[PDB]
Amino acid sequence: AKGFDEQGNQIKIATDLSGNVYYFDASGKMLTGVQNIDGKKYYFDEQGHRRRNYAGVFNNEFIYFGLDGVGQSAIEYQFEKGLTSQNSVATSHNAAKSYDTKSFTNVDGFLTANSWYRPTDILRNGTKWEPSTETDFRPLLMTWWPDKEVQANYLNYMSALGLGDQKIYTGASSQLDLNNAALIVQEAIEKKISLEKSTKWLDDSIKSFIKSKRKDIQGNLVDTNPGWTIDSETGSTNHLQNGAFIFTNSPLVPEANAAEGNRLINRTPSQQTGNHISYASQPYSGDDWGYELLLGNDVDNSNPIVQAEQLNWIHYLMNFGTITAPQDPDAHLANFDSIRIDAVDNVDADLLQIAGDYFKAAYQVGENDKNANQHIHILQDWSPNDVWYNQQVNGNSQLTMDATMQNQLLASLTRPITSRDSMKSFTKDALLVHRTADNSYNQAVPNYSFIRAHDSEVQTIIAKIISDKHPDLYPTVDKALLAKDSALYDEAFTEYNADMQKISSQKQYTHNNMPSAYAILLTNKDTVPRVYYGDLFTDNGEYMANKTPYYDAITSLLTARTKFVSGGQSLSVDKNDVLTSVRYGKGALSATDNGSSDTRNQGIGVIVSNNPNLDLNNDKVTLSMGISHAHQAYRPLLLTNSQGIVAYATDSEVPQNLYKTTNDKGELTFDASEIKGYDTVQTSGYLAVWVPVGASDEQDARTIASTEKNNGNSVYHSNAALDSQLIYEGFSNFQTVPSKNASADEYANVIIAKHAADFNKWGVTSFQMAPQYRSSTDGSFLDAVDTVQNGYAFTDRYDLGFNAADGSKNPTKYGTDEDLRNAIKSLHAQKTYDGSSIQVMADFVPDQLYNMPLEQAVSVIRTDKYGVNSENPDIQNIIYAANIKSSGTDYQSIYGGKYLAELQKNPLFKSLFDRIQISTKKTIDPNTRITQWSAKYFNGSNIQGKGINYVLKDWASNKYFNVSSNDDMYSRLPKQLMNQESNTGFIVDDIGVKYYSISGYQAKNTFVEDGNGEWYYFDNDGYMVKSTEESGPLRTVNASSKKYYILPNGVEIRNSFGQDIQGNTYYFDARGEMVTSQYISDDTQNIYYFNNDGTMAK
Ligand SMILES: OC[C@H]1O[C@@](CO)(O[C@H]2O[C@H](CO)[C@@H](O)[C@H](O)[C@H]2O)[C@@H](O)[C@@H]1O
Ligand SMILES: [Ca+2]
Repeated sequence: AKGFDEQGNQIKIATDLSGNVYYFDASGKMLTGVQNIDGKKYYFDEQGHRRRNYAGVFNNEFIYFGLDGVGQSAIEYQFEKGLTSQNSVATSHNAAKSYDTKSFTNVDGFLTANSWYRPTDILRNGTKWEPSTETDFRPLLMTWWPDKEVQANYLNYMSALGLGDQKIYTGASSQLDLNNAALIVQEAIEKKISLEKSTKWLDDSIKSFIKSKRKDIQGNLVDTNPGWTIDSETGSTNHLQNGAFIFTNSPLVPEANAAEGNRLINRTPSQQTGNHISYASQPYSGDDWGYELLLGNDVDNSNPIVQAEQLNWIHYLMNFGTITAPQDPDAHLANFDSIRIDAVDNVDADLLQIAGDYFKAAYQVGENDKNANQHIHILQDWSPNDVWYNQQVNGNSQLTMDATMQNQLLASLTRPITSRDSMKSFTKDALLVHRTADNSYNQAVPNYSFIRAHDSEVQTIIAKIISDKHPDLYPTVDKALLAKDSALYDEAFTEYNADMQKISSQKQYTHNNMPSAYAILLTNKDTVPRVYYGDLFTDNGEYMANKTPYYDAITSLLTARTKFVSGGQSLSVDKNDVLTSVRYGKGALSATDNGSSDTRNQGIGVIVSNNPNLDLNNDKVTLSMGISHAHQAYRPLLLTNSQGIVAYATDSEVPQNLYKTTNDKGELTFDASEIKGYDTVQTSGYLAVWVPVGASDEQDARTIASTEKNNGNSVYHSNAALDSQLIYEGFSNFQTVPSKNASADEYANVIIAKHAADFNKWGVTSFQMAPQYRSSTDGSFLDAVDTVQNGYAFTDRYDLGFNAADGSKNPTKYGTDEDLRNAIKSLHAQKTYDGSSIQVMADFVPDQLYNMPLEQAVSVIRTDKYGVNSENPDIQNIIYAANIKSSGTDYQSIYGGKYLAELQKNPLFKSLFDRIQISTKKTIDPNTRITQWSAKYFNGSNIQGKGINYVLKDWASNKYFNVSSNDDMYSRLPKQLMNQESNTGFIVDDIGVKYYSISGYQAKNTFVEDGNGEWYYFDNDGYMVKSTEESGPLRTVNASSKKYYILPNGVEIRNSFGQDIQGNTYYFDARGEMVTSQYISDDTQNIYYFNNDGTMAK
């Protein structure tokens, strides 16, 4: 393949479309082998290509062709020969006062880049060496660095702050110059310190140096110290916070090691046993979407001491009043009643049983409906299989969510017209509870159903808006949940709120048909509905301060549910796709049922279409109420017209003409004159609700719980009593956060108390409050940004808003502990239809803790959210300074495990404590108290961006510095810092080459990278490994089965092809290791295959 130029076809510096560099001799023949061009040697393979990073003997010359494609003599040493002493006049002075904990700021003995130490003397005001006081600490990085590049970067950085030599240093620069320039930098530092009377400025500029960034040869900002930033913590992205560590044991860090057979990750309901078990049958799915590492620092709920602490916590919540306000004689009225188990799919399912046991023990919930229905818990179980795990395995100790209902309501009603399912879908088979002919009790699986929630169908709508406005910063919805700038939310919200006010056909972001959905939800049989604050009030702004467009319609339904909704049910959808849901009224379970005395004035009927151009065209819609409703007058509760939805609240508000009367089969019959298609803010399609005329004020459709003893597996039973319950989720993420000096009546828990009667009027029986735990403000996630401190991101699980130490009121987002106790008392003081108090639900959040105050050394592996090793070589059981230890002066320390001694002694709890837990196969363990959270109680954590090499360590010895131990497994301090002889560099010897780190220690059994960039290895004897003629270049070095290619000068080549003296070719990856049974892509798009042997294919 000759090479011709455009102007003329000459060959005598030729290129190719791939980049391959041919050079043809005079007259057009390509050359191969070793060639000399302009006094440089260049290697051309047998294909003709000029090649870079290629090593081999050619004509009895070992030549390494570098990135240039230019030969270097492998025999000649490529390192600087000579040592350099690290002892100077000042090292006697800068040496540590003492070589122990008292003179070094440290992490479990280990050191980090932000370690400060106490020298024996201070250069006071840069002019006189004085003995250092106790407080005369200086940053380690002022006098010591882990290698020359960091020292160099440090020198230039300090100089750029006016504290230095205005000239440029690099790892190329000499060891002795860097040391002398450091001293000049030290004078300037110390003069600044005398002037300011402070080192905060210095701490600030050392901290900011570490994370500093740099322009490079390419011209883009890199990290100046990659090993000390998140940049170095690379692995899988599949975790909400872009990475995750698993804590693992290691002899270097004895106190962070967990016991044997703890840290059982992924014990989700489906996989509690250790293996998936589909509990689901023919129509239903048995999938599990769970995973152990969700957010923040992951509590290990497979540890039995932790499990007991989870119990302890539930007891504390259920007795929060009596515990926190003993002097108060009404303390017993300020206790939580129920729990919401949170992130069920992200914790050991053993907790679901721990909790079920507790309520059987404390409140005897197992004996009947009356007791069971007095404490209604709910699971946050998203996975399809959990519904059936809950039933078969877990009794029904907590209520499962009906997600088939939620998704159907969303797909058939809320979507835009393009995306929307048919109303027929409501009669389908995959639905959890068949309602076409629901005519029994105690058959359905007990469940709560809802449409939206603080998280579900809210925070993701907001995040989509942020992402669509700033794709460059946040390109997905999951990544937008990490947005922290209050400006970004305000902006998104003015859009969100504006969209909600728009007609349905122009609703670009927010849900359609919300009242229509709520009409079906609130009139459905066999479920406990949950209402989201944000469907009555706006998701943002002040608590209960602004109504949505749906408030009238939804509140109308909510009160109407109280009066009319009872009895059997039937759903239909006529030829026109118009849904008709009917409740027959109490005492009547079918359309052919004559009923009781209660039936006549009860039993609602609902009409829903989802088609904005519904044109009946001589067809009729029919509401078959019962034969128990024949010849009966009916009147509307809700109706849609072009202005919106009308809500009639009494018989007398209805104009007489709108009344209409059933025929003899109890059928209502609607014309095209009545039902048509619409497009408003609140309805695309039609909506109507009809109630029977003549109901009384006394009338209440609900039913009292049975006292009869239940000998069943399930705690709850889907019947009339249970359908009489309703849950109201009483909060939003984006409620405005009462500012520091907010007046007392902004706080949501005060507002709650005021409006207590309103919730009772709506039929609320279980008030689901927000989590009450004081929030982090670190913005590591949505829940923890300061403009939404919702309480799912906390450090102290026992602190629900206590006053400060000085006795100043110091609230949470929602109010003080006082204000909470009162909120509970107000709700408790309200009494529902059966005379009993409105329940108050605690958010039980066992999964994680955010934002802990103290560091601890731990061993880590880089993984994804499921726990799967991301297989980063440099993050395999390494040591990390993790923020993972609680203060030990927090409320955890007071109340942690406090009641376990008390609870064991109780006879009623014997079952609970004696119970063998499924995943642990051991019982719960209440004999240890948890007053300080430590790393040993955590499965792992999200990546904290400290850096891999944040924990300091000597490259030559390859051990970690440790100031608290003298054990050999750690390196002792740098010889310079303890005023001993210390030299650094490569030193050639009659036997071979040794190397001493900047710390003064000998390289033994390690790889070492030169300042020039070449790697070298040092054997057990402390000598460089180097191939000889007797021993070829292809070599194992460390009993690892890993072959490297080491030239005669000791250079261990990387990202490079190497040769046998025989003629075979091998490729050595980024880590210098030989490649085997694989294809290699070249920069110029050439492909090479390497066999299992490691040889290149041909
Ligand atoms: O919020 C994101 C994600 O987490 C889930 C897990 O069930 O929500 C629960 O757990 C989170 C951390 O505790 C909280 O943000 C959230 O408020 C809580 O409901 C999912 O609902 C959600 O997809
Ligand atoms: Ca977990």
